[PDB]
Amino acid sequence: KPKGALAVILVLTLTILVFWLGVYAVFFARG
Amino acid sequence: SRVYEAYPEKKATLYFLVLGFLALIVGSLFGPFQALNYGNVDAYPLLKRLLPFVQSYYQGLTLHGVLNAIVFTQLFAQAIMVYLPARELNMRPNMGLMWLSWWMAFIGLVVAALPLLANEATVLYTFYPPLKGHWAFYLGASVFVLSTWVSIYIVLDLWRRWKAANPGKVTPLVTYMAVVFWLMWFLASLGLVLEAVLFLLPWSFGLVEGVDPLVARTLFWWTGHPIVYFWLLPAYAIIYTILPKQAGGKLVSDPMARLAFLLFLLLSTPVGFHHQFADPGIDPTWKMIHSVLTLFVAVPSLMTAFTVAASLEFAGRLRGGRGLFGWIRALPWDNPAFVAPVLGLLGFIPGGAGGIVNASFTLDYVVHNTAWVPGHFHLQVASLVTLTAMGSLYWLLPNLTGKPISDAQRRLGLAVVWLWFLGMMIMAVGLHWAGLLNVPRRAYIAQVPDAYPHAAVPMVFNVLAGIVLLVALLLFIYGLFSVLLSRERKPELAEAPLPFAEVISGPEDRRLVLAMDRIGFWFAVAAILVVLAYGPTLVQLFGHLNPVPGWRLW
Amino acid sequence: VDEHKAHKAILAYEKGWLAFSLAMLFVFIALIAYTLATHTAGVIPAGKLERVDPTTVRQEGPWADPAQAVVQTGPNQYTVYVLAFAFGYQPNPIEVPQGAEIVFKITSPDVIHGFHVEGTNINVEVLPGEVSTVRYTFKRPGEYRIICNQYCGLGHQNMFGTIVVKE
Ligand code: HAS
Ligand code: HEM
Ligand SMILES: CCCCCCCC/C=C\CCCCCCCC(=O)OC[C@H](O)CO
Ligand code: CUA
Ligand SMILES: [Cu+2]
Repeated sequence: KPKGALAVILVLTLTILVFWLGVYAVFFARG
Repeated sequence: SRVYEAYPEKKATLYFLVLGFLALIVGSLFGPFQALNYGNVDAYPLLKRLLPFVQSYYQGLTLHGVLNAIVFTQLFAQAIMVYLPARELNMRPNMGLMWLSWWMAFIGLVVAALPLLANEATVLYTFYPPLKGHWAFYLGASVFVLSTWVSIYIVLDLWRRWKAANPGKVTPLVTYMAVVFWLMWFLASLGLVLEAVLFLLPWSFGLVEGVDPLVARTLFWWTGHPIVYFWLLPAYAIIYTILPKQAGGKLVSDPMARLAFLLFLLLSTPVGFHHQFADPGIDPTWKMIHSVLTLFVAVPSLMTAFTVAASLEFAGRLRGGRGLFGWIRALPWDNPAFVAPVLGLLGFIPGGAGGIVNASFTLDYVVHNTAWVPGHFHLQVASLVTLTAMGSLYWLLPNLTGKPISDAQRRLGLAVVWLWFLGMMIMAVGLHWAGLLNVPRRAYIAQVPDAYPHAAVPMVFNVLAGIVLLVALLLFIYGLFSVLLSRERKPELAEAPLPFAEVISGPEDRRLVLAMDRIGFWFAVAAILVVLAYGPTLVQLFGHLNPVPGWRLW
Repeated sequence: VDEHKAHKAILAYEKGWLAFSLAMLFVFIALIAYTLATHTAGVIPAGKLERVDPTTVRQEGPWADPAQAVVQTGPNQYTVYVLAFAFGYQPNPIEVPQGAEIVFKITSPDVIHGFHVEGTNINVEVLPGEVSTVRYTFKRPGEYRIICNQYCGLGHQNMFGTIVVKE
């Protein structure tokens, strides 16, 4: 299995989620 | 040289590349001063003593954006996406058209540069009406961009000559990537060509009194999204088809690479209302439709992440690396041609995450026109695209000139790409954090030093980035001219083949590649998506034109 | 073999990643659609074309007297006519009550400006010849800064305004 390639897309997925949910939270705090 | 008589395409490719790097150097000089500005340090009195034609922060910012993001990126794309396919097919491009494309780019640049240097077009690289630039800027920029229409013809010619001599054969991979790239750019370019011919040129010559700024922006952003995919795809072509060989491996899938490029042909153009979420007079229904299509244009990059990571892991295992993370240490970290694009890909992770936030309609009201947006795009174009172009010099320049790279020049190259990468990462922290504190983009904030007290900590990052990138830029200048102006030549380097990767094939591949080789069909589908995405809004706008007078406020 | 095994294992996991990718993007679309059905959507500018002549907006009609710019249009609703110009905003200050719905009608007599209210989601481009219409309810009284966040010429970095929200 491409375990190394899996580790990269996990880090990419967590980066997307922290960015997106962080700004979603900001948007409601300002709303 | 007998090599230039057999491969005159080497000399023309070289003139594109060198003109591109010269534009990058001149535009980049302003970068460190802008970073210091976003650190609340005003160094413009010093810059004005060095370059006394600079009248303002905003003239510097215009030069920065035009030369780095329009001129350097276009000339790199014209070099790579004509030369790589020529060499893969072993066929000569039409050299009359290749030299015409170069002369159009050169003349377009000279004519646009004159009013930019004279402070007659301080309108930024978006030139939004009713700010009214000098006619020579709009004419020069038009001629510069229309150079690319000659490049399209050159590659469609190569492809048609190949097909006629190889009936029944699927397009080879690099030629496939270049054909769908150039056809996407044809469709993309029409927004800006229409804005220039219908509005900006007659307006700037005084033939019409006013321009509708809402229609002007709508045509601009038709081209203004896909142009960033135009910048990106030459870097992806190198990352798919050359990087795996430089890493010690192979490309793990030809069809997954073709499919990423096909999705960019379909999805790059019909999405530009993601630049207009904060514009009046555009129905929110259409904004939501462009938001959804923008999220889909992320898929080919999410796919690229997996296909490239799997290829680098394959190379690391081949070279002896074991475990979860041992494949990383086994890769050639002593080779700047390998290191530069791989660091670019690491910064592209947070760069892409920021883009997905920007695309998400209502979330854009948090970040629109703040320092967040420059934080995002320096990770995409100023890091991945630029570092991939800097790394290419270690294998492309010897191939074009026969000039060897010394072990010393190799080591200096490693220092340049690490400092450039690290400088871009530090600036990204500063700009994203300042954006969330409501610091605006496009602003000489160092002239209002008490206006943003909340941003004191991220401002320290912007100062540190300005210094690091100034050092990287000076080392880059020294290295590039060390190579170009060296006397030694070894013509056998000039006749060596390019380092194209081998591919691992599977039983699937034949069937997938035939369906994707129907380029006439996919072009039709791409065209119709642009009609449906733009047509209804544009009918509305052109029916209700409200032209307004021009202003000079500089 | 090694290569052929690796190729089959790589494509197998890539199929899973692409299904996961699609699933995640679909969940983001659902979370965006939710914002459009709440009060937080009032900061989206009106899609209607409302044309005005930038050459007469300071002479005739609702932007011509800044002291009569705040108009009660509803039992808990005020409409404010805001001019963004080189280089300032009128009225200055804008004075509105806490807890009411505010409809901002912004235009420009000259070039494009931004209208970004610090601490809020109000963040709208202002085009000459067009009216930008957005809605917001202020929950907290105090002073809110307006920032010009669209490059509008040499006075851009100094272009600020003031909203005063009264208890
Ligand atoms: C090359 C240049 C650019 C690329 C690429 C780019 C990508 C995106 N952008 Fe963007 N952008 C926006 C949305 C996106 C989205 C959805 C993507 C997507 O295409 C991004 C998808 C990318 C990914 C999902 C990343 C995948 C990750 C990869 C491929 C790395 C893997 C790493 C590996 C393999 C390494 C492993 C190796 C080891 C050794 C471990 C939006 C709105 O939706 C705005 C307007 C915001 C506003 O308010 O003005 C915007 C604004 C800009 C502007 C400013 C324009 C201006 O002046 O006003 C520029 C110049 C720009 C450039 C670029 N942008 N963008
Ligand atoms: C030494 C390298 C660099 C530094 C320190 C740097 C820094 C900056 C900073 C701080 C800004 C924001 C200024 C503002 O909003 O007022 C900026 C804008 C920009 N930079 Fe860079 N930059 C560099 C290189 C590049 C490169 C290589 C590219 C593209 C290939 C690029 C493209 C841009 C663009 C398109 C803008 C926006 C212009 C506009 O808003 O009109 N930069 N840069
Ligand atoms: C295999 C399992 C399948 C199912 C898994 C799917 C995951 C669902 C995710 C999000 C739900 C979205 C619901 C929207 C609710 C939003 C609530 C919110 O954010 O409201 C706070 C705010 O303060 C209000 O004013
Ligand atoms: Cu008004 Cu910037
Ligand atoms: Cu875009």
